[PDB]
Amino acid sequence: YFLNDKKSFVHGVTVKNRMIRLHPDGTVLYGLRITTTAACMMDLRRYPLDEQNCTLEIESYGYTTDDIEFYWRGGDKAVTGVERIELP
Amino acid sequence: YFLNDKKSFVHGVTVKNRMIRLHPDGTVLYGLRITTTAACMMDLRRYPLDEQNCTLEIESYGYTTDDIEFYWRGGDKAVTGVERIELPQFSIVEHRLVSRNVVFATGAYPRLSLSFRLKRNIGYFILQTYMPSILITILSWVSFWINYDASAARVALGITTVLTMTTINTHLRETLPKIPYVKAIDMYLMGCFVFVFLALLEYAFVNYIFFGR
Amino acid sequence: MSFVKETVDKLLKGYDIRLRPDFGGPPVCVGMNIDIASIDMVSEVNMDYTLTMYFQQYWRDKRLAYSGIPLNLTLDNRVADQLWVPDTYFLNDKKSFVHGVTVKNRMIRLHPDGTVLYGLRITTTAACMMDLRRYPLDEQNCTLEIESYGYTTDDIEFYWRGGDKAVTGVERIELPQFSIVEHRLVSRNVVFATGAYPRLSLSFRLKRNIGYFILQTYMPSILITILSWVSFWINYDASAARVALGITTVLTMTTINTHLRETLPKIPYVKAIDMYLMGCFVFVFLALLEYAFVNYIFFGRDVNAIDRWSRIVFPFTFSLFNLVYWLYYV
Amino acid sequence: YFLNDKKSFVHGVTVKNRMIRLHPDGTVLYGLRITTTAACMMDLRRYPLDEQNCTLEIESYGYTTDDIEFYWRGGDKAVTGVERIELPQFSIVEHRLVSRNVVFATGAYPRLSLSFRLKRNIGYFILQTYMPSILITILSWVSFWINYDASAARVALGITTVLTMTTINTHLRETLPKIPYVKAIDMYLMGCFVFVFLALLEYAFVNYIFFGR
Amino acid sequence: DEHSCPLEFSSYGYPREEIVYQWKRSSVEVGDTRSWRLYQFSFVGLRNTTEVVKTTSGDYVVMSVYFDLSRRMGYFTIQTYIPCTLIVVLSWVSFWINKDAVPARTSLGITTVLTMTTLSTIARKSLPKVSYVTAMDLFVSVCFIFVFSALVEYGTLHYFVSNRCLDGKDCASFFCCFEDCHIRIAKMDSYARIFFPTAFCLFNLVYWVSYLYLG
Amino acid sequence: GSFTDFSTIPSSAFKAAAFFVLLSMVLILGCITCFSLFFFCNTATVYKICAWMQLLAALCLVL
Amino acid sequence: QVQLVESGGGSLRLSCAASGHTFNYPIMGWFRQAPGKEREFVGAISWSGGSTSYADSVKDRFTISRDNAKNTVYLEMNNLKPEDTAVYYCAAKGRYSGGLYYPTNYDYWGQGTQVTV
Amino acid sequence: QVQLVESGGGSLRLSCAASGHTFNYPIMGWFRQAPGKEREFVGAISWSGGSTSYADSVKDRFTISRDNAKNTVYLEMNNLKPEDTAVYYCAAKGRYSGGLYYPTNYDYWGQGTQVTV
Ligand SMILES: *[C@@H]1O[C@H](CO)[C@@H](O[C@@H]2O[C@H](CO)[C@@H](O[C@@H]3O[C@H](CO[C@H]4O[C@H](CO[C@H]5O[C@H](CO)[C@@H](O)[C@H](O)[C@@H]5O)[C@@H](O)[C@H](O[C@H]5O[C@H](CO)[C@@H](O)[C@H](O)[C@@H]5O)[C@@H]4O)[C@@H](O)[C@H](O[C@H]4O[C@H](CO)[C@@H](O)[C@H](O)[C@@H]4O)[C@@H]3O)[C@H](O)[C@H]2NC(C)=O)[C@H](O)[C@H]1NC(C)=O
Ligand SMILES: *[C@@H]1O[C@H](CO)[C@@H](O[C@@H]2O[C@H](CO)[C@@H](O[C@@H]3O[C@H](CO[C@H]4O[C@H](CO)[C@@H](O)[C@H](O)[C@@H]4O)[C@@H](O)[C@H](O[C@H]4O[C@H](CO)[C@@H](O)[C@H](O)[C@@H]4O)[C@@H]3O)[C@H](O)[C@H]2NC(C)=O)[C@H](O)[C@H]1NC(C)=O
Ligand SMILES: CCCCCCCC/C=C/CCCCCCCC(=O)O[C@H](COC(=O)CCCCCCCCCCCCCCC)COP(=O)(O)OC[C@@H](O)CO
Ligand SMILES: CCCCCCCC/C=C\CCCCCCCC(=O)O[C@H](COC(=O)CCCCCCCCCCCCCCC)COP(=O)(O)OC[C@@H](O)CO
Ligand SMILES: *[C@@H]1O[C@H](CO)[C@@H](O[C@@H]2O[C@H](CO)[C@@H](O[C@@H]3O[C@H](CO)[C@@H](O)[C@H](O)[C@@H]3O)[C@H](O)[C@H]2NC(C)=O)[C@H](O)[C@H]1NC(C)=O
Ligand SMILES: CCCCCCCCCCCC(=O)OC[C@H](COP(=O)([O-])O)OC(=O)CCCCCCCCCCC
Ligand SMILES: CC(C)CCC[C@@H](C)[C@H]1CC[C@H]2[C@@H]3CC=C4C[C@@H](O)CC[C@]4(C)[C@H]3CC[C@]12C
Ligand SMILES: CC(C)CCC[C@@H](C)[C@H]1CC[C@H]2[C@@H]3CC=C4C[C@@H](O)CC[C@]4(C)[C@H]3CC[C@]12C
Ligand SMILES: CCCCCCCCCCCCCCCC(=O)O
Ligand SMILES: CCCCCCCCCCCCCCCC(=O)O
Ligand SMILES: CCCCCCCCCCCCCCCC
Ligand SMILES: CCCCCCCCCCCCCCCC
Ligand SMILES: CCCCCCCCCCCCCCCC
Ligand SMILES: *[C@@H]1O[C@H](CO)[C@@H](O)[C@H](O)[C@H]1NC(C)=O
Ligand SMILES: CCCCCCCCCC
Ligand SMILES: CCCCCCCCCC
Ligand SMILES: CCCCCCCCCC
Ligand SMILES: CCCCCC
Ligand SMILES: CCCCCC
Ligand SMILES: CCCCCC
Repeated sequence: YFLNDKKSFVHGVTVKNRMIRLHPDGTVLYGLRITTTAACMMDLRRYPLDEQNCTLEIESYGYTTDDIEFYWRGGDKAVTGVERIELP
Repeated sequence: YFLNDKKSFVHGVTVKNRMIRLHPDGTVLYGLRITTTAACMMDLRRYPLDEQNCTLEIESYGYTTDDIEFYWRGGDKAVTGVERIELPQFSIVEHRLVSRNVVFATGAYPRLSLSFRLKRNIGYFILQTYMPSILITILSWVSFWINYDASAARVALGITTVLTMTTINTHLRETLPKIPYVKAIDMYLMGCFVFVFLALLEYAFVNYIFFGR
Repeated sequence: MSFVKETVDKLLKGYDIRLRPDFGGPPVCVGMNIDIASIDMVSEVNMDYTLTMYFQQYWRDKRLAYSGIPLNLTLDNRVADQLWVPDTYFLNDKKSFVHGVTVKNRMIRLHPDGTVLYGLRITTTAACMMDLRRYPLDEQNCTLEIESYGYTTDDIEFYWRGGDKAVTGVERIELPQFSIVEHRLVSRNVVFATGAYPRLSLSFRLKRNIGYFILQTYMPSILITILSWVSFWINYDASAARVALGITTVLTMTTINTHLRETLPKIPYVKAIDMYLMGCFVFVFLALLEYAFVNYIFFGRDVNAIDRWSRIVFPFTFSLFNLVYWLYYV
Repeated sequence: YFLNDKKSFVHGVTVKNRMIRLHPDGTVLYGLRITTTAACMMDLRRYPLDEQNCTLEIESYGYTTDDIEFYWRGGDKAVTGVERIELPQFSIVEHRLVSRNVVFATGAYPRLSLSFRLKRNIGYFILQTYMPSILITILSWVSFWINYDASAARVALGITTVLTMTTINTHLRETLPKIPYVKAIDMYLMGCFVFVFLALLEYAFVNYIFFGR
Repeated sequence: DEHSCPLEFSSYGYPREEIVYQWKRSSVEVGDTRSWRLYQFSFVGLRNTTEVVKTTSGDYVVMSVYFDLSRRMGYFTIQTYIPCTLIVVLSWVSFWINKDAVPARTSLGITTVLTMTTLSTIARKSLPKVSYVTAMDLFVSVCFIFVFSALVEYGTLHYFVSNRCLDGKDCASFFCCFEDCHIRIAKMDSYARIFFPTAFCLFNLVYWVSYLYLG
Repeated sequence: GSFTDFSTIPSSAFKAAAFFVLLSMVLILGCITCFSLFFFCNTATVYKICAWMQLLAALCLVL
Repeated sequence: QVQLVESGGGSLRLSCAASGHTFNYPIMGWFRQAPGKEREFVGAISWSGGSTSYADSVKDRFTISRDNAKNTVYLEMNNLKPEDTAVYYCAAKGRYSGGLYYPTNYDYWGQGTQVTV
Repeated sequence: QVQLVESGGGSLRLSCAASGHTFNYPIMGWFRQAPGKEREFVGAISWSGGSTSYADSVKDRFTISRDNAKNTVYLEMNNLKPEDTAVYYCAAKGRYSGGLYYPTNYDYWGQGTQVTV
C-alpha cells in the first residue's frame, strides 16, 4: 500500500490494467497500472522561490519484516521514465 | 458508524486496506485505513479570530449498551498522530477523548468522541485584510493637513480613498463570501468605510462653511 | 431457440479463457475501428481532452467457430464475460469508463466463421501536453495512443481495419475555441525491455480561434495606449490634467491585465499575450515618465521639443513594436 | 441507451429506483429513474438574445429495425412535466417528439428524439450591462458642454468614463460563462468603449487647436 | 425571502392499491436546532402532508415534510444597503461643494458613479445566476440612477452658468407658466440640495414598506 | 408572477398595464418630491408643475 | 427548417446557399445523380469548415470550402471526366443523424443543378 | 518534422541543433556507432532540462545539457578514452515512444559526426 496516498485506483478500460506472468521456475511477476493522489507537504514560506521534496512511501499493511522483505529491483536503475515527467 | 460522517471510504490499492489478526486466546483485532469527511459545526462569528472545536463521534448502529460496550483501549493513549497533523491555516491546541452512553427512553447506546480544538493563525489576516484598510484610513486623514482651498486635491483624495476601500471590500471574495454570515472582518471593514466617508463629509462641511456661506 | 441455446453452451464448453487464440501459432491480428461522437471541453489548465467514441475490435478465434445456425449470434452481458478479448488499453488516458445507462454499452457478435466483433461505448479523458508559448496564436497536436498491456508483437498484432477509413466521425466535432485542421492514423511497434509492443496513434491537429482575443485583449490595450499619447498634445502646464490622464491610463492597463489573467486559464509560465500586455504597460509608463521629464525641465526646476519628439516617436515606436510582435509570433 | 449522454446513472436509494410490472395478456412495463447529463451544442453568437434547441436521442445499441422498433406511447402526450419545469436562465418555449430510422452500413436502426427549444430571458442583462453602459456613454458627453478652458475636469471625466467602461467589461466576464468566442454583448460593450474613447479623444483636438496652436 | 423546502417520498412501483404509507405518530422528530448547520437561513418549523399523486403508471401515496426557512439579512445589509446609501450621500455632497470647483465636482460625481459600478457586482456572488431582478439589484440600480442624475445636474448647472375663456385668461397662461419663460438655473443647487434627499427618502419608504409588509 | 420577472407575466397587455401604472406612481411621487421645491420656487410655478404632473399620472393610469 | 438553393453549372464552381436554422443542420453534403444511376455521395463538409470528407472516386479532383459568414458551400472542380455528367444536389444533415454516405439520413434537399461535359 | 545537425567533432563539446517541431519530439538522446560495432545509447536529456540519463559505460565522465537558446543540445564530452571513438549521432524521441536505450524508438536521426582519438 502507499502510506501517503489520499486517493488511488487501477485503470479499468478496456480491461483491468493488471498483469501476471509465470516462469518455469517459481518466480511470479505482477504488474499494475496505477494513478494515485499522494500527499506532499510543502514549505511555501519562501514561495515562489521555493524547492519542494515530495515522496511516495510503499509499505506492507499487516506483515512485518519477519514475513516480507522489500527491495528495489536493480538499485538506482529500478525507477525508470523520470525524464518523461514534465510540468509547466 | 461515524455519526457526523458525510462521505468516507476504505482505501483499495493495491489491495483493500483491511487486516484481521487473531490470537491464541480467541481475541481478534481488526484494522482499517479510512478517509472520512466528517462534519463539524463552526462558529464563524469571530472569524478570522475564531477557535473551532471539531469532533468525530463513533457509535454502534443496532446494538444497545446491554449487548456491546465501546471503550478506549489504553485510556488517553488510544489516539495517536496529533503531533503528525500539520494544517496550514489552523493550529491544534488540544485534543480530548470522551466515552459515554446516550440515554434514550427505549434504551442506552454507547458512544465515543474524539474532539480537536483548532485555533486559527491570524498573521496572514493581519497582513492582508487588516493592514491595507488601516493604511487607507490613515491616508484619508491626510486631507485635514492640506490647504482648505485645495478643492480638487482634497475631494480626489477622499473619494479615491472611498473607491479603494470599496475595491478592497469587493475583491475580498477570498474571505468567505460564498457562505454569507456577519463575521468580525466585515464589522472592521464597515467601520473603516464609515471613517473614510466621514472624512470626505468633513471637507464637505469645511468647504461650505468657510469658502462659501 | 433451444438449438441456439445448446449450441452456444457447447461453444462455451471446452474454451480456455486465459489462453489467447493460437497460443503456439502465429500472433492474433486485431483490427481497430473508432467512431468518434464528440470531443468535449479541452483544458489548458489540466492539459487534457475528453473524448467520446464507439471503439470496435475485430479479430478471428477458431475456438468460437460453429457450423449451422446461419444467423450471426449476439452475446450481450453474461456469457460475453466467458470469452477471451484483447487486453487493449489507452496509454495516455487519465480517467475513462464504459457507459452504463440503460444497460452496459457493450456488444459481442460472433460470425459463423469464428470471427468475433467486440464493440464498446467509451468516454475517456486523455492527456494532451500543449505548447502555450504562442498563446492565443498557438496550434496544438493531441493524440490517443492504443496499446496492448501484456502481449508483445509476437503474440498480438494490431492494425487499422479499413485503412485510413478506420476512424470516422471527425467532422462531427464542434469545439468552440478550436478547429480541427487535420487528423492522422499511425501504427508502430514501441520497443521495451520485454520486447516490441504494438501501438496505434490517432492524432488531431487543432488551431485556436483568435477573434475573441482580438476583441477583448489587443484592441483595448491599443486604445488605452493611444489615449495615453493624448498627454503629448495636451498643454504642458495642465499639470493636473496630464498627471491624471497618465496615471489613470496606467491604472486601466493594470486593471485590464489583472482581470484578464484572472479570467484566463492559469498557465503558470510565459505566453505571448503577456509580452504584448507588458509592452503596452511599459509604453504608458514611459509616457508618464516623459511628462515628468517635461514638467521638471520646463515649468519646474513654439511647442517644447520634448513633446514635439514624443508625438512622432511614441506612435512610431509602438508601430515597430507591433510589427516585431506580429512577425515574430505569426 | 441515450446517444448524446455524457454521464448518467440510475438512482439507488433506498433501493434501486427500478420497476417491473407484468400484465395478464403478456405486456411488460419497465421503469427506471435516470439522471443524465446530455450534450447540447449552442449557437451563442446572439448571446444573451439567443434561442437554443437541446435534444435527447434515444436509440437501441445492438438491435436494428429488423429486430426492434420504437414509438412514443400515447403520441404527443408521451412526455410530461415540461410545463412544470423552471430554469434560472431559460424558458422552455416548445417541446417536440420525433421518431426516425437512422441508416448505417450494418442496417437501419430505430431512434426517438425529444427536443426542447429554450429562450433566454434578459432582465438582469438589461439592468446591469446595457443600462449602465448607456448611462456612462451619456455621461461621457457632459465634457462637450463643460467649458473648453477647464482641462483637468474634462480629462478626468473622459478618462474615468473609460476606466468605468473597462471595469464593467472586465467584471462582466467575471460572471458570464467564458463562452470563448464573440457575442452580441461583447460587440455592444466594444461599441460603447469606442464611443467613450472618441469622446475623450475629442478634447485632445479641442485643446491642441484652441490652446496649443 | 422565505422558502418552504420539501422532502417527499413514496413507493416507486407500487400504487395506492398495493402500498399505503402512514406517519407513525406526531409527524417527525427534530433534534436541537442549535446543532444544525444552517447559516444563511433560520428555521421556522416544519409540517407534514400526504397526498395521492396521479401518474401514468398509477396512483401513488406521496408523503412529504416541508421545512420553513427565512433568510437572514444582516450580511447583505452591511455589504450592499449601507455602502450604497453612503455613496449616494457622497454624491449629494457635490451640491454643497462650491460650483466653481469644476474639477472637484466633476471628479466627485464620476468617481461616485465608478464606485457604484464597482459595488454593483458583489450582489450576485451568493445566488444562482438567474435572469430576473431581485430587490437588492433594484436598490442598486436606483442608487446608480441617483448618482447619475446628480452628475447630470452639475453638468447642466455648470453649462448654464458658464454661458451667462371664462374664469381665467388666455387658455395657456392658465395651463402653463410660459409667462416670463433663466434665473432659477443658478439656484438649481439650492433646489437639488433638498430635492434629492426627499426623493431618496420617498423611494426608501415605498420600497421598504412594499417589500416588508405588502409581500 | 412578479413585475421583476417578465417571463411570468401572462401577456404583453398585462406588461403594458403594469408599466403605465408604474409610470403613474413615479409621476405622483415626483409631485410629492416637488413638495420640497415649494420651499424655494414660487408657489404658482410649483402648483402648476404638480398640476401638469398629476394630469400626466392620471393619463398614464387611465391608459 | 433550412432552405437550400444550388446554383452554378474546366474550372467549375457550384454553390449551395442555405437559409433558416442552419445551425441545427451543420453538416452539408454534395451528391450527384447521373441519368439512370441512383444518388451517389460526392462530398461532405462540417460546420467549422474543417474536416472535409470526399469520396474515393473524386477524392483529389474536387475540393469543398465553407464560409458561415454568408451560409454558402462551394464545390470546386479542377478536371472533369465525361462520367461526371449528372445532376448535382446539395443536402443538409443533423448533428446526430448517422452516416454520411446514405442520402436517407439527410433531411433537407435542394432542387439540384445540372452539369454536362 | 525535425532536422538535427551535429557540430564540434581534453574536453570535446558536441552541439546538436534541432530545427522544426521540437515540442512533439521532446526527448533527445545520444548514440555512438564505432566501426564494425552496433549503435549504442550513451545518454538522454528531457524537454525542460535536467532529468539527464546516462549509460553505465560513460557514467561520471560525460554530461549532457541543453540551453534551448537556439534549440541546441550539448554533450560536453570529457575524460576521453581510446575506446570512446565512434560516429556520434543525436536523435529525437516522442513523448510516448518507450524506452530510452533502444534506437528503434527514436524517430529522426542526425547526419552524424566522426571523432577519432
Ligand atoms: C430541435 O432541433 C431538431 C434538429 O433536428 C429538430 O428536428 C427535426 O424536427 C422535425 C419536426 O419539426 C422532424 O421532421 C419530422 O420527421 C418525421 C420523421 O421523418 C423520418 O421518417 C419519415 C418516415 O416516417 C417515419 O415514421 C413513420 C411513422 O410515423 C414510420 O412508419 C416510418 O417507417 C418512419 O419511421 C421519413 O419520410 C423522413 O424523411 C426521409 O424520407 C423521406 C421520404 O420521402 C425523404 O424525403 C427525406 O429526405 C428523408 O430521407 C425521416 O426519415 C416525419 O414523419 C415528419 O413529417 C412531417 O411532415 C410530413 C410531410 O412533410 C407529414 O407527412 C408528417 O405527418 C409530418 O407532419 C417530419 O418531417 C425532423 O426529422 C427532425 N430532425 C431530426 C434530425 O431529428 C426539432 O424539430 C427542433 N425542435 C424544437 C422544439 O426546437
Ligand atoms: C469540544 O466541544 C465538545 C462539546 O461541548 C466537548 O465535548 C464534551 O467534553 C466534556 C469534557 O471535556 C464532556 O464532559 C464529560 O463527561 C464525562 C462522562 O460523563 C459520564 O457521566 C455522566 C453523568 O454521570 C453520564 O451521563 C455519562 O453517560 C458518562 O457516564 C464526565 O466524566 C466528565 O467529567 C466532569 O464532570 C463531572 C460531572 O458531570 C465530574 O464529576 C468530573 O469530575 C469532571 O469534572 C465530563 O463531564 C462532555 O460530555 C462532552 N460533550 C459531548 C457532546 O461530547 C469537547 O470536549 C470539546 N473539545 C475540546 C478539545 O475543547
Ligand atoms: C398622512 C397624510 C399626509 C400628511 C402630510 C401632509 C404634508 C403637509 C405639507 C404640505 C406642503 C405643501 C403645502 C402647500 C404649500 C403652499 C406654499 C406655502 O405654504 O408657503 C411656502 C411654503 O410653506 C411650507 O412651509 C411648505 C414647505 C414644503 C414642505 C414639504 C416638504 C416635502 C414633503 C415630503 C413628503 C412628506 C409627506 C408624504 C410622505 C409620504 C412658504 O411661503 P414663503 O413666502 O415664506 O416662501 C418664499 C417664497 O416667496 C419663495 O421665495
Ligand atoms: C432621469 C434619470 C433617467 C434614468 C434612466 C431611466 C430609464 C430606466 C432604465 C431602463 C428601463 C428599461 C426598460 C426596458 C424595457 C424592456 C423590458 C423587457 O422585458 O424586454 C424584453 C426584451 O425585449 C425583446 O424581446 C426584444 C427587444 C429588446 C429591447 C430591450 C431594451 C433594452 C434597452 C434598455 C433601456 C436602457 C435605458 C435607456 C434610457 C435612455 C422582453 O421581455 P422578456 O420576456 O424577454 O423579459 C424577461 C426577463 O426580463 C426576466 O425577468
Ligand atoms: C452476420 O453479420 C455479418 C456482418 O457483421 C454478415 O456478413 C457481412 O455481410 C455484409 C452484408 O452483405 C457484407 O457487406 C457487403 O455486402 C455487399 C452485398 O451486395 C457486397 O457487395 C460488399 O462487397 C460487402 O461484402 C460483408 O462483407 C459480410 N462480411 C462480414 C464482415 O461478415 C453475415 O452475413 C451475417 N450472417 C448472417 C447470415 O446473419
Ligand atoms: C444630452 C447629454 C447629456 C447632457 C448633460 C447636461 C449638459 C447640459 C445640457 C444643456 C442642454 C441645453 O439646454 O442645450 C441648450 C443649447 C443651446 O445652444 P446654442 O444654440 O445657444 O448654441 O443646445 C445646444 O447646444 C444644441 C443642442 C444640443 C443637444 C442635442 C441633443 C440631441 C439628442 C437626440 C439625438 C439627435
Ligand atoms: C429616481 C428615478 C428617476 C428612478 C426611476 C427608476 C425606474 C425607471 C426603474 C426602477 C425599477 C426598474 C424596473 C425593475 C425591473 C425590471 C424588470 C426587467 O425585466 C425589465 C426592466 C424593469 C421593468 C425595470 C425598468 C426600470 C425601473 C422601473
Ligand atoms: C423618487 C421618485 C422620483 C421615484 C420613486 C419610484 C420608486 C418608489 C419605485 C420605482 C420602481 C418601483 C418598484 C418596481 C417593482 C416592484 C415589484 C413589485 O412586486 C412590488 C413593488 C416594487 C418593489 C416597486 C416599488 C416602488 C419602486 C421602487
Ligand atoms: C437618460 C437621458 C438623460 C437626459 C438628461 C438631460 C439633462 C438636461 C436637461 C436640461 C433641462 C433644462 C434646460 C432645457 C433647455 C431646452 O431644452 O430648451
Ligand atoms: C442625509 C441628509 C442630507 C442633507 C439634507 C439637507 C436638507 C435640508 C436642505 C437645506 C437647504 C438650504 C441650505 C442652505 C441654508 C442656508 O442658507 O444656510
Ligand atoms: C435586519 C433588520 C431589517 C433590515 C434593515 C435594513 C436597514 C437598511 C437601512 C438603509 C438606509 C435606508 C434609509 C436611508 C435614508 C437616507
Ligand atoms: C446582526 C447584526 C447585523 C448588522 C446590522 C448593522 C449594524 C450597524 C452597521 C454600521 C452602520 C453604520 C451606518 C453609517 C452611519 C453611522
Ligand atoms: C444613512 C446615511 C446617513 C448620512 C447622514 C450624513 C449626515 C447628514 C447631516 C445633515 C447635513 C445637513 C445639515 C444642514 C441642513 C441645513
Ligand atoms: C402531521 O402528521 C401527524 C400524523 O399523521 C398528524 O397527527 C398531524 O396533525 C400532522 N400535522 C402536524 C402539524 O403535525
Ligand atoms: C497621517 C496624517 C498626516 C500626517 C501629517 C504630518 C504633520 C506634521 C506636522 C509637523
Ligand atoms: C452633506 C451635508 C453637508 C452640510 C454642509 C454644512 C451645512 C451647514 C452648516 C452650518
Ligand atoms: C494620439 C491621438 C491624439 C491625436 C491628436 C491629433 C491632433 C491633430 C491636430 C491637427
Ligand atoms: C517588453 C517590451 C518592452 C517594449 C519597450 C518599448
Ligand atoms: C495593430 C494596429 C496598431 C496601431 C498602432 C498605432
Ligand atoms: C463598434 C463600432 C462603433 C463605431 C462608432 C462610430
